[PDB]
Amino acid sequence: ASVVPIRMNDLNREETRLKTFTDWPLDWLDKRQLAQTGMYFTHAGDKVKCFFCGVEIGSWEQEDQPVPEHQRWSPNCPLLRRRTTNNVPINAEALDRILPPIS
Ligand SMILES: [Zn+2]
Repeated sequence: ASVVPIRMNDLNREETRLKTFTDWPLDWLDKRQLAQTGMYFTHAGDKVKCFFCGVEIGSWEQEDQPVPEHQRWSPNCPLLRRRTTNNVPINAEALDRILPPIS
């Protein structure tokens, strides 16, 4: 993935993030786990935007993955970085699993 340089929506909620994803073009890139890893769909092309670090990201290659992309381009992301956020995750255990360790 390349990066795009620099109701009411509670886009801190994963459910709602997930809402944004109903006109989402890329059927092989799993919007669910995109929307769980911080991102909401801007609607423009294939470009998503992270609520927590403001990273933007489009041009998804057919073997890319959501977290590693998210990490590559903005690795100091509060959410990825397992800082305190206001994220409200559908399934807290699901989030934990799919976030970079720190073993
Ligand atoms: Zn982020």
